[PDB]
Amino acid sequence: SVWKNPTNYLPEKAKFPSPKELFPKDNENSWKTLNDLTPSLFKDVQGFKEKQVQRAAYMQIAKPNGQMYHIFDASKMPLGRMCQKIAFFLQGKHRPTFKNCDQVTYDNIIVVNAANIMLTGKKALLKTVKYHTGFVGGLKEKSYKFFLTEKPEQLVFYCISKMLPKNLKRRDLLKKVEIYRDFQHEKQGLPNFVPYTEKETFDQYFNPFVHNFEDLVIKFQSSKETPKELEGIKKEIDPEITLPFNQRSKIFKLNAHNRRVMKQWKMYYRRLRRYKVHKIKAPKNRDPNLSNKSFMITSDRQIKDFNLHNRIVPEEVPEDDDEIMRTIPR
Amino acid sequence: NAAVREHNTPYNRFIWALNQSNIILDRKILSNLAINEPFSFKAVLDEVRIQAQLQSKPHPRIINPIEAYAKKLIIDGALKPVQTQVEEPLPYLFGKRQNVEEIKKKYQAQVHN
Amino acid sequence: LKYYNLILDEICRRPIKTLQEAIALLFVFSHSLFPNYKRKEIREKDQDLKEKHKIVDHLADAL
Amino acid sequence: TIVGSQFDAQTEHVNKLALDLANKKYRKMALDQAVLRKEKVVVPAEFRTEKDSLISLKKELRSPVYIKGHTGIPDVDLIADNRQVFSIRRRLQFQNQSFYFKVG
Amino acid sequence: MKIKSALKKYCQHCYIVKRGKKVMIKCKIDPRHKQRQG
Amino acid sequence: MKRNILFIPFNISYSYIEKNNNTVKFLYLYNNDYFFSINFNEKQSIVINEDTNTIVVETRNFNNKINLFNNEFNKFIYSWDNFFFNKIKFTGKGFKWKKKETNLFLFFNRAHKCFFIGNNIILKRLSKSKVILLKNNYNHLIHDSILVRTIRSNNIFTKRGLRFSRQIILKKKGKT
Amino acid sequence: GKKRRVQVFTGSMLQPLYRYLLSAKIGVNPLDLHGQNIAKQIFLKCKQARPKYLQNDFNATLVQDNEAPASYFHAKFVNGYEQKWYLHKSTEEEINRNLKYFNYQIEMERNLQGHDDEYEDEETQL
Amino acid sequence: STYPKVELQMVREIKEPQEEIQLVDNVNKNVELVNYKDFVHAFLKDKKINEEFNSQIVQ
RNA sequence: AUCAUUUUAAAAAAGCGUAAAAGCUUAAUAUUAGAUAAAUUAAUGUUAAAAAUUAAUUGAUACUUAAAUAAUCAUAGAUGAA
Ligand SMILES: [Mg+2]
Ligand SMILES: [Zn+2]
Repeated sequence: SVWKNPTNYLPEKAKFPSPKELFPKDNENSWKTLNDLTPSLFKDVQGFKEKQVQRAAYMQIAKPNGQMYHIFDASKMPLGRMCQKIAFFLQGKHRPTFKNCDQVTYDNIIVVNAANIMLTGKKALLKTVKYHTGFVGGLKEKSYKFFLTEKPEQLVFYCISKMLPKNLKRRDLLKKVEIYRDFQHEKQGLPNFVPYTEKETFDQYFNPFVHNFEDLVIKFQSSKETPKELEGIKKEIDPEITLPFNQRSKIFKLNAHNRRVMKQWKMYYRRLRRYKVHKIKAPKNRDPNLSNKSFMITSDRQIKDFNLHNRIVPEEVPEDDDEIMRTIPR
Repeated sequence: NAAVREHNTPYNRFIWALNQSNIILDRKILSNLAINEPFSFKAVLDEVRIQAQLQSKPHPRIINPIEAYAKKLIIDGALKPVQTQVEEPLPYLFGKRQNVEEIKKKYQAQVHN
Repeated sequence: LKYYNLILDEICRRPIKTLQEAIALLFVFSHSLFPNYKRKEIREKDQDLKEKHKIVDHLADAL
Repeated sequence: TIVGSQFDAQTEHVNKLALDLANKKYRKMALDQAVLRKEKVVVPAEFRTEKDSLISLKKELRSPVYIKGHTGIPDVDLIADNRQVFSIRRRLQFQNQSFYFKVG
Repeated sequence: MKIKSALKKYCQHCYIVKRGKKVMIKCKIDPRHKQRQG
Repeated sequence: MKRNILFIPFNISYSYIEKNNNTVKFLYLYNNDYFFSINFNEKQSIVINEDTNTIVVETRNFNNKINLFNNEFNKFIYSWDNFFFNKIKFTGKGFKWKKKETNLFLFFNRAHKCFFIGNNIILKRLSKSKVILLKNNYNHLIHDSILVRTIRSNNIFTKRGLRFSRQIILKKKGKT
Repeated sequence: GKKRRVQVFTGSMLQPLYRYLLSAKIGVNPLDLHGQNIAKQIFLKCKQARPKYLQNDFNATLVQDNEAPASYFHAKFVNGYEQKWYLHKSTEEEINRNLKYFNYQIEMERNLQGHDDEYEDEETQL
Repeated sequence: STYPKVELQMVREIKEPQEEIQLVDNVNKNVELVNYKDFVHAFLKDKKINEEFNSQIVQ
């Protein structure tokens, strides 16, 4: 007698032809290479923040001799802060028996994991290292991009030499420094930093198979066809999901209060673009034999270098004139 | 300035109390003590903290190194060869229906609770 | 407006069991109406009346 | 206009209210240009000090005030908010209207 | 393109685009309106 | 507020799940072949219609990335049991092609060879001046379709050369 | 002022919504309030709109059906497709993406048959 | 006995904002509202007219 | 010169366009959906009424007046970062 929402009214919904029904006798991989899906959106969008992990950065060890050892993992602190304290420990500035007129130093340094280095910001790409080689012209600049990949070990050994006091005692000190790319040192009788290889599975947030079925609830379902892969969960269907945001009890309402909050969230996302990790992208191969994309055989040398006489069709073979089809099956 | 940071105060707040305090001692001797007579240095360091009502504390990015081993941050011996880099755990769930029962068991059983 | 309702919402809770009480509400509620010019320009229809009959329906028995 | 002509012909007589009204306002104003309205206006404010300099006030969005006095009277200088000042303009009567200042 | 320090919009269709520190104007009608700031 | 819209095709059937705790909310798509899930924060509210297979989203978090989240989500589902398509043309005198098993041979007044070779596409000729490509991913298609375009494109003076069948074309007078 | 000489053509990318239709049937309950007016507007866009971008045999109607559960928008396309969309809960925007989900495919069906269902470039400039 | 010693890397704690959303009951859901302005009074009210500006504009 | 009518609204037009015509867009505007309009101060003690309340602020949105702060760019010389 008045407007009551119906319950069981939905018509059939037209089913479209599948690519097998429409294009048999052709490459299956067409309808099986699915669309790309960038993961990095999701963790930002649907709110995954990695737990703050706080691993070790450096370490100081003594022996019954006078000799002390200073150990560093360059993947955990920045480069400069690692290099300041080296020059502060390599001398003995923490050792209260410090005379700068000493011909002898019982302080030794070790470094490890020099491949991966922390550089806060957009500095691994822009900053450079310059020098001159006696001859005219000269003035060779080089990028961190060269060191951080090919030989990153001059860099750590080059920045130390700039913080140390400019004198003759330097070489004796820098003779007592050692760097490694791997996660080890070869010395024996000393410890080694454990690497952090794990990566947080965020699976508990977007997967029922991780949780137990009795803790969960179904609030909505489309079909009368119920999956067998989902069995044991209740069905307490809300009357509330399908209601748009006007027909509900609580409405989010733009207002001087929430708009004031809106602007706080807006600065947050601008205030975070600054705290973003940039990476040296690697060089690239363009072998057509590897990619899933199409390509061109513009020239002849692209054949020999890649052995593409196969996928090229011979010239001694007929052609295809017109491939229209009138009737589309169902 | 380096013998006093083992006791987790810096130089400035040390002598700040030393002049507040009743003690007359010079910077000369306090050097000679910390090298040659170190026990008496920590003695002198204590009342100076106390007559000024000063309270030391360590820097909060320090660990009792035994605790560092226990948390598997660090090992004394040699390391192992690292495994092949595992594929990145995706933020989304995906697969084919035909293998769900095989996939259910792995996720259910291992992390049931 | 927000606190007149608190008053009348209270009076709708406390029943009256005498006759001098009901007189003591009409003679007071008469002079002490909430004028329509203080009300907003946009509002539920005739909402001034709905403030009344909450009382008058609450009084009609006793009087 | 806003109603069709065919309906307006039926209601052409109605428009006397239009013209009978404009008698009332424009005659009222035309004779009330002369007279001050009898309505008291007040402006809470504060005294002057040598401390409160201009630029100090002007981040706080206050304003200085100055009064010139007459025969035998001393001058007075005060502090006030800007939005008071513009509201005092925003009356019809601003050229002559009497405004008070309550310090205390 | 032509490097105008003081950029300027000639037609309504002109519009601004920022690629990093780079700034410029482009038009969907007249490709001569486009500029750069340097 | 912008209330973004999530389309769902008709072949797909879905479900929506929550805890008793109500602190977790996620959603499950399931087809004959595939299955796919994704969650929603406590700050994303949701509305569903079986009438349209569309879902509506509000975001108290005010993240502007969601507008990209849509196009991936929408196209990733229509990428199941449906193609994307595109069509290419040309107009000219000394122009032609030849087609042999997803290996298209182009002759547009150039000294060098101009073979086009499709890895995991479909290519079917409808006329001399027309050819359609078909593939399930839209992003590989354009990289596949545009290589054909770069050989010759529309002259701004005459519409002679190749072009897509839907595009903004430019023209400029010449030799009145 | 100055005369344009670059002509930017946008006729081929023009993709209206009701173009692949053969017919339509509005359905109205006088008890809806949200599902009436949505169907009011569609019936205008079926006739108030332009006939170039429609078929030749396009006939839209309107009927008051008290017996229905909800007001509906039934539709019929060229190559066989047919559907209904009730309107007591939906919007005008949720409907259009359904129409695109059909109109995008009919091109993939008719182009394979050889039909040019596209427009000249000179129809609409910027 | 202080030089077995270990220190840590650096933990960045960026804070989401603290002011939170205000949700509100839906009161005018199934209600139709109307205006109660009296245009008669609105017309008679003699408001300021920027005559000084209205003179310069003439020329 | 700036009138007048039909319209729910539409300038003897604020502009592009034409050999002159035609044709295109804004101002003004409608249908539908979504959707901002929230907080207050001062007065004649109580009797008019199928009825009607003044002076005034702050704030959300759009138009409008506009200024200020912060960062970025605004070409560089000649033995080699300089
Ligand atoms: Mg005219
Ligand atoms: Zn332009």
